[PDB]
Amino acid sequence: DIQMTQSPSSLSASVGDRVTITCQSIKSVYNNRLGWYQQKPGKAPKLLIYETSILTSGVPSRFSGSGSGTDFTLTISSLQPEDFATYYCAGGFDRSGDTTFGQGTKVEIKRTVAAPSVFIFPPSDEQLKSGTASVVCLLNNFYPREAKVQWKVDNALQSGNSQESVTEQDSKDSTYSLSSTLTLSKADYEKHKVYACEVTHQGLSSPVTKSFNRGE
Amino acid sequence: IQMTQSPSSLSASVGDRVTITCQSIKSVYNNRLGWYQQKPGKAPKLLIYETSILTSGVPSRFSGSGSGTDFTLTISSLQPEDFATYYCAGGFDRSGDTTFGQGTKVEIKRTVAAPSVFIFPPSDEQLKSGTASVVCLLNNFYPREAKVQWKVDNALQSGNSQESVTEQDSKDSTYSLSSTLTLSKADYEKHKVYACEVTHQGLSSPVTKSFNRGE
Amino acid sequence: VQLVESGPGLVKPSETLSLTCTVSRFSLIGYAITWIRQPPGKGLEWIGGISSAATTFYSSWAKSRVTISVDTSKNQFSLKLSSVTAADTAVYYCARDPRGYGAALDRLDLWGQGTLVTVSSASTKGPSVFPLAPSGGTAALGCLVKDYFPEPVTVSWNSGALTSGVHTFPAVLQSSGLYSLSSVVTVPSSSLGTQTYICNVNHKPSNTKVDKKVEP
Amino acid sequence: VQLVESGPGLVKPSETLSLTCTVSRFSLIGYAITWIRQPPGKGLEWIGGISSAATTFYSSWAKSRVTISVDTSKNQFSLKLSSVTAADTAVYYCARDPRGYGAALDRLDLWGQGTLVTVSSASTKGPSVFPLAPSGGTAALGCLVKDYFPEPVTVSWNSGALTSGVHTFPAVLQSSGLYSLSSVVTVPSSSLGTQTYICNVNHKPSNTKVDKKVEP
Amino acid sequence: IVGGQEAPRSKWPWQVSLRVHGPYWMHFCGGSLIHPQWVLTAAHCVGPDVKDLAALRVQLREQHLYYQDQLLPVSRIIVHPQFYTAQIGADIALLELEEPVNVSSHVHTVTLPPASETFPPGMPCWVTGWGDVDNDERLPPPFPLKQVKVPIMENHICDAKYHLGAYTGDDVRIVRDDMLCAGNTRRDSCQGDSGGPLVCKVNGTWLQAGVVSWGEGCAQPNRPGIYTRVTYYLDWIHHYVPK
Amino acid sequence: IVGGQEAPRSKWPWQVSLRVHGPYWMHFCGGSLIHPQWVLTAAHCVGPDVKDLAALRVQLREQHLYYQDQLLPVSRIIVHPQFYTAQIGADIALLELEEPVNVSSHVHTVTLPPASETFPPGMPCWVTGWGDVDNDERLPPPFPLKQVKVPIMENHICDAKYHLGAYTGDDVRIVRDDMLCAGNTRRDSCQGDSGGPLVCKVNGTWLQAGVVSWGEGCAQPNRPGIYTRVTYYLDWIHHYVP
Amino acid sequence: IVGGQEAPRSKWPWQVSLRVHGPYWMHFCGGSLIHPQWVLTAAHCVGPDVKDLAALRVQLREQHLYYQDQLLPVSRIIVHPQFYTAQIGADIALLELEEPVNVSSHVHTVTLPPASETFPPGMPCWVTGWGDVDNDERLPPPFPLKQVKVPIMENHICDAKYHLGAYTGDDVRIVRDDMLCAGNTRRDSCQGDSGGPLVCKVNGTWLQAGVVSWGEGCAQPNRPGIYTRVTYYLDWIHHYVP
Amino acid sequence: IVGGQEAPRSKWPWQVSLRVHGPYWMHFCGGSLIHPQWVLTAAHCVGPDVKDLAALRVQLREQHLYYQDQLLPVSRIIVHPQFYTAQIGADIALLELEEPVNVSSHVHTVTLPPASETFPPGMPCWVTGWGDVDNDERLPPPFPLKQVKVPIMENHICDAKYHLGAYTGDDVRIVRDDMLCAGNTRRDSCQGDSGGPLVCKVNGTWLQAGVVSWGEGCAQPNRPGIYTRVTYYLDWIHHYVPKK
Ligand SMILES: *C[C@@](*)(O)[C@H](CCCNC(N)=[NH2+])NC(=O)CNC(=O)[C@@H](N)CCC(=O)O
Ligand SMILES: *C[C@@](*)(O)[C@H](CCCNC(N)=[NH2+])NC(=O)CNC(=O)[C@@H](N)CCC(=O)O
Ligand SMILES: *C[C@@](*)(O)[C@H](CCCNC(N)=[NH2+])NC(=O)CNC(=O)[C@@H](N)CCC(=O)O
Ligand SMILES: *C[C@@](*)(O)[C@H](CCCNC(N)=[NH2+])NC(=O)CNC(=O)[C@@H](N)CCC(=O)O
Ligand SMILES: [Ca+2]
Ligand SMILES: [Ca+2]
Ligand SMILES: [Ca+2]
Repeated sequence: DIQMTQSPSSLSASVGDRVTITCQSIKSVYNNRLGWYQQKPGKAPKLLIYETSILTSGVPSRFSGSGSGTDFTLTISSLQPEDFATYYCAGGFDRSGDTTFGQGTKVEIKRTVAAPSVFIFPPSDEQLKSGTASVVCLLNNFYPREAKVQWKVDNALQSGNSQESVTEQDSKDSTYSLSSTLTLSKADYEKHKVYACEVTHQGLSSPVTKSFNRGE
Repeated sequence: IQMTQSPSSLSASVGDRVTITCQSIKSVYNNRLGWYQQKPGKAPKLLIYETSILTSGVPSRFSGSGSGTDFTLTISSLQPEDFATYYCAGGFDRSGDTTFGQGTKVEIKRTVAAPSVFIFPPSDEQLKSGTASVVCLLNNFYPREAKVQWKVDNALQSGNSQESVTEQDSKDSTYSLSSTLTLSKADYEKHKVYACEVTHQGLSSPVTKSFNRGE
Repeated sequence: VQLVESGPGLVKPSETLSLTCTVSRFSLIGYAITWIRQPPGKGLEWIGGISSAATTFYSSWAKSRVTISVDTSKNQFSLKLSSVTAADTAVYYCARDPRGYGAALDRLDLWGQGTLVTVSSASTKGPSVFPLAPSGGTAALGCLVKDYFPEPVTVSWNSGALTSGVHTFPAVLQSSGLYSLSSVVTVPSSSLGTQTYICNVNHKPSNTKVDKKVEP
Repeated sequence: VQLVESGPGLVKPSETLSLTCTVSRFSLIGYAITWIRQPPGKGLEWIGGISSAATTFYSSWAKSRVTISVDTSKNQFSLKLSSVTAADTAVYYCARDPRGYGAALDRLDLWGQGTLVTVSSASTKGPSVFPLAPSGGTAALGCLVKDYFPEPVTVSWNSGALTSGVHTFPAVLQSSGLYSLSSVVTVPSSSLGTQTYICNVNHKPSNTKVDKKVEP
Repeated sequence: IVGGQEAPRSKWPWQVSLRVHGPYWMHFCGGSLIHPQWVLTAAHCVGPDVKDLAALRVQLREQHLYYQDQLLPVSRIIVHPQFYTAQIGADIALLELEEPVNVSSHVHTVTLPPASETFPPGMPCWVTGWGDVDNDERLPPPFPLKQVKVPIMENHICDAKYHLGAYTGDDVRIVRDDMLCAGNTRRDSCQGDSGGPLVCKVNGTWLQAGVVSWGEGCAQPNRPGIYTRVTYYLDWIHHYVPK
Repeated sequence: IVGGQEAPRSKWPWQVSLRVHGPYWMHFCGGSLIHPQWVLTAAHCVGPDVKDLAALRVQLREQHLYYQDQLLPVSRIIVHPQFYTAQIGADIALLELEEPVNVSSHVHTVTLPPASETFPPGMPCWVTGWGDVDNDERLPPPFPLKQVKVPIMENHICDAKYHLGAYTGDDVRIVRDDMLCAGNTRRDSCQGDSGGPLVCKVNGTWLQAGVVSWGEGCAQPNRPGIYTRVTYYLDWIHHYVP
Repeated sequence: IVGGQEAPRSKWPWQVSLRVHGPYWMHFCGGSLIHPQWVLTAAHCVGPDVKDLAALRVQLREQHLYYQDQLLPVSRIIVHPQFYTAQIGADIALLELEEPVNVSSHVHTVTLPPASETFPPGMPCWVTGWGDVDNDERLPPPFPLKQVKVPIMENHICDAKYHLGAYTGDDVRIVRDDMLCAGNTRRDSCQGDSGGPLVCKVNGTWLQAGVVSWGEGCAQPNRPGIYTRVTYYLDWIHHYVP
Repeated sequence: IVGGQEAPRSKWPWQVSLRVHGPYWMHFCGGSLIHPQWVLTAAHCVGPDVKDLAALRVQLREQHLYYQDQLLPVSRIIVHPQFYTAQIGADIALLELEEPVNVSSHVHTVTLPPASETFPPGMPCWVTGWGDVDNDERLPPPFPLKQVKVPIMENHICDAKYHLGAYTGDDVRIVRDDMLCAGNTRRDSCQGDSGGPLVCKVNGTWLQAGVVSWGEGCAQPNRPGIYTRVTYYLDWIHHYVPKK
């Protein structure tokens, strides 16, 4: 269902930077029928620009649309932290069904390096009535997203059990929070005693280790 | 006939209910009591007027209550932006008996954050003229309460220092402090090791940042 | 003005998903409604639409297996997608073209909130909520919302009262084919034992509502 | 809607401070203007005001040495403060009572931007700008704005382009009777030598504008 | 004012104009200076709903509206507690001015009557205002203060006239005891005249007999203007206004 | 009608539209068919002043005004003798039609309540009309009959609400005993709805609880719509209507 | 339409009604279906200023406005390049519909004339629309389509009439060669009729002679209605319309 | 007048107010005293239709309308023969007063320009009137005479602006050679200002450059105020008005 190409597919820019997202097609757009959408995570897309250059009322002047025929451009003159979203162009080539959306462009904010706040949570005594145990390591508010979390149980390196999930970049401070969850059976959780997560990040001079003793 | 605000200053966490009371000995004329919010370097803003009426556009978290001699400004769920000095102002007659309250400074309480300590040696441009100015920077920390000590060839300094604090950040709720050591070009050449020892709550042991006058 | 998508959240494969778009505090007489879908993590895709003159237009794909209609009397628009596969698992949106076009995409001014439709042979399962108990200046605590199906799960704290410092992580799919999620919150290490902390978990697909008071 | 204070920023003692409150794109025929002052670091103090019926009301202090008037044909309000001392050094505000009262303070809806008036025998001096050179992940750099009079000084970076991480400190009065001030900024150490860092200092009292490029 | 002429500069020094904010401080009601700090008006002008005082100013006796304006602020609005609508009654209000008026030859107070005063027909009465010149007909620029000599009609006579060509039962009172009647099809007060005074000469002195309140249309057959009987509310006025 | 939707063709068969001569027989009030020869309306629609009957016609239940009109002549107007203004009370009137209507599935009468009926809060009530959609906002063409479910409020509660932000003394009654309250800021009747019915379902039957009378504005804060309590005037209605 | 009667359901199948968004899709001009994908209207209806197409819809031949509406979207507005004002001339425009209309017995196209056609006086001509019934007098509900037989007047005769009671020099042409005159003090088109057709029967076929353009008032002494002469712009119309 | 302030009592002594009978002699247009027996106005104020002179009066320079009126009768209306509508052009007219005005310090004539005068951009021009303060916004009581400094724009530049957001062909002229352009989105003349003067200072003297004619809206983007170029019609004006 691909007829329009957005470039880049994803970009990272600092606050105040000029941002240019291009939308291109092989067939020419019907009647300036080219619009730009902004989609903030877990929200319906917002119409920013319509009919190539017309700005939706209320939308900041930092957003502008330009181009004609087969080549179009969305411009963000001075990128703001709130401007983090996926941007979609959408065009019409005829009036009877030849309309598509572009690939999308994930716009990411680039900010000063921030070190995470590491926390550890032992599995609840209630959860240990059922067959499983869940150790939770939290990494609170940092930049960049790229971090390494290591789960060491009785100093042995673990591979094939932990799962991590990242929050979407904050609209305000542009950071990220990450949760790494270690999953073992009740049999395996009682088999060992010291549980810890060795966090390697750019914002940390040396890897931060947070632990607990099963019993205390 | 003046107005007493209580407390003179308060510190509260985000989401906390904040109550500032304004009280007078003479009773207010005709519900003539308004509340102002003054953010640093800005003109006061009218939030509440005629005791309880809210200015249009002002968030619903701001409410006004009271009558006669006792009034209250309430911030149901304190936000980081709500950091400001709040002043009540009342009228007792129509011909000049009106005052402002002493004001209340509202400050945000956030988790303890340690400063990023930096040191700056005098510039060669400033050095060419008669003076030398050494700058210690403490970046984005909480609470405001910190101690900066100036050490010259490992010797305690007194008098030649002046510090200045930024006003609390509207977004992250932290402070930044600059300590400046002012020395004569003659005395700056007399020493080699310049250090600013920083003692903060957020630091496990005092952080010392120095430079050897030579690179 | 509001647009609302309504329909079953879970559909078994080979079956037919049926959705309705409803238009509150406005009967859009001269307008057009189009249906758009968005696979999780993927981009926007056009399904089809109905014009101002009740004319249907369907995308390249679909066409054969899609039906869009209007019930002016009910202020409703329908979408019917036959022989569904896991490829149809997406967030379904209905949007308005203020020019009443039917086959446009470049000027979708009003949008619905979006409705998640999951195509699976799997049965609905309610979650088990576990406390992430607090152990200096900062105090972190949360809730582990383990083994539920399908998405979504809504996590609030103190019945909406606590919003600051709250981080409800995106759900991650486990080996079991079940979802697991964590909701954390940072509070002062003075407020504990004095303030009651309850995470309110709600799984609409299974009609489950769990309230879990977290303690040290 | 705007109220604008105008007048000399520096006044020698024993002289008379003359300020004007001008009211752009709005006729304030049925309104009242009151003058308020705020000593540096101290609180709000009422000077006096003029009613809807052109009636003057003056505070307890001042009464003797203050004169407030209206020029309806220019849409201006005057304030004249005779025999000034360093005790009169404050920020002067003009505000509107929408009830047109004249002696009110409880409903000052519109306010001016405020005007600093410094009462001193001292002459105006321009600042000397010095670089605070950067020194291993995120670097700090700034400008030392030394020996100037009176206040204020405006410090921007890269002509408005750099706003995040910028900290322009409050000025401190030195033994010399002049002001000193620092403006700092945190940037990634990686960006140094690739990014140009210029602080734009402006002292309006002396018509001084200095641009300094900070380098390692 | 329906019928009648433009008032001389001298006459009616107690006459005030009530103003409302907008593209200009527009006239909307009349009133009378009854004390250097008080203006007497109709409640329907400023009620029953509570009004923001920021939106109101008083203008003292001048010949034309807007030409030589000096708008005075109001500090308090006191509407009679028994007031809901004009036809129900108690259509009276007081405005306390933020500053007292220094009375002169052109600007001074009107005398209120004693309680014993009845104001019977024959009485030389005048009503003044800047309101409508006829039904749905505004006073044209330059907005001169208008005056009209109106004939006083007895309450029962007036009440009988009000019932002519009306379904309302004869036993059902329209013109209430707190009301007064004056006017005919040629001479009357109209919309925008409200709160304004109905003054009568009683033993060489002008006394305010009524306050412009209501009526069906303006100078309509069998519909004389209805005014608030000032005698009825003397005790209430004097609870606030110094004797 | 403020809030609410367009009524189905079936619903409210008793609904009438009062018409005034001019460039067209324009709608100005509503009313209800309470007998094949009688219409129940608001007195303020047709009074207190005596009206020329040449200037009035009645239109029976139809979906849209003016498209399928058959204007019926009125032979008599009976306004309650105690009526002067809406706020004073007795805002009720009867229109005797020159010809009796042939009742059917789409056009038939509404049941009046017993005197014992109180109409307490919770009652499922509906108000219907072709009047204003909001304050100073006319019903746009094609003029569909509108309906809105309105919540019944007790007289003292309503009376207390009417005093909020008013100079009127609390001891001074606004909402009178011949009146009934219904509506909120989202659901209400408006100008052009007067005379129209407020019907409630009481043990599976629709009874006309009230007659659209007055209110401060339309769907305003602390100002519910005021209706004439039909129970109060039953004896008067039945003096004329069989 | 000033004078004349309500059109029969059958007659004028090419008649369209242009709509504008607001509290409802209100009628503001008329036009004619000249092709299943094209409407012919007056430029002053849609110009000279560029219009947002979101704010415009076309309604095909129906007897009354707003009752049985099915609003059609417009994809393009083509205003004659020579157009600035009605009195200057070139008051002609084309609307391209987003979808082609399914032609029938009640909804079909009007024939345009050959260039050679002059439309002299005596010609049986009719003008149709939903516009004003008289000066500043709107068409009342139920909004029926109106028709009036108008007499054709020669351009010089009409221009001479336009100079009577006018300061404009006799040598200064008012009625231009791209214009056509029809009407009297009893029969005429009015505001809201613009864009609509002036059709004449020529050898058993209805040909659109003119487009409703301008005039001083409506059915005023010595002021006949002025229509755009369709023959004058045939080449332009046929550059776009098949 | 859109934008601008209230004129001082001294300024614009040539300014007249045209009145129409009704509940009062209401203001509807302006004009300028160009001779003690003649007033220069726009044709659209008084035409193209023939007007009853009983329904018209002229009011000489006063600060506010209606407060101190002395209405003067008109004996003749002379509308340019080429006038039909404002956009077509020749929107100029002359009113002959029944009595000659006794000229003074507050009430005197405006100088007409030589034919050679072009009125190029930069010139310091002013437009005056008692008309609308904004689109469909009347001048409120006490009706002060208003003044606004307007920037002169060249005809081709103005014509090009008038085509922006218009279907009209670029080759199709909107701003005609008998017209002049002045104003922006903040400063402009409006409805009721018509016939009023556009005066510019040329070598220390005020010359009437133009006569308020028309425009799309009032102070609208890319729509400057269009005035009748007085130079264009000098020969016609002087056929009736004594040269001096
Ligand atoms: C409030 C004030 O402007 C007017 C003036 C009183 C009318 N005077 C005479 N003589 N009729 N007061 C009112 O308008 C009070 N309400 C009424 O008079 C209503 N009965 C009807 C108003 C109308 O017909 O416009
Ligand atoms: C006569 C009838 O059409 C109207 C409608 C009643 C208003 N209904 C609700 N629910 N608010 N009745 C009146 O207009 C009776 N008089 C009044 O309502 C006045 N208090 C205000 C009239 C107005 O605002 O136009
Ligand atoms: C655009 C369309 O609705 C009208 C109708 C044409 C009038 N037909 C006859 N026979 N008079 N066209 C206009 O309004 C164009 N402008 C004018 O006609 C003006 N000369 C008169 C404007 C008026 O009196 O409203
Ligand atoms: C006749 C006179 O009072 C007005 C005022 C000129 C408007 N001035 C500026 N700068 N816009 N002249 C007209 O009204 C002539 N007609 C027009 O301008 C029309 N194009 C539009 C009128 C309107 O927008 O209402
Ligand atoms: Ca009336
Ligand atoms: Ca209303
Ligand atoms: Ca306009």
